[PDB]
Amino acid sequence: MTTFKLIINGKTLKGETTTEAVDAATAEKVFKQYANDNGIDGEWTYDDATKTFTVTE
Repeated sequence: MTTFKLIINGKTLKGETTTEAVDAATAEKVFKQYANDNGIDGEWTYDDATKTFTVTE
């Protein structure tokens, strides 16, 4: 599977998290539910250099 990583540049949390998704098509569905729950609706960006969803709120 593709291990994606979501950064936490939000005003409620901070650090890093990982998961197990076949590709960004499923990684965002899991990372989005995580950020959407806490409240990280910053500006999402997917860095292809190392596959890592980067939001910032």
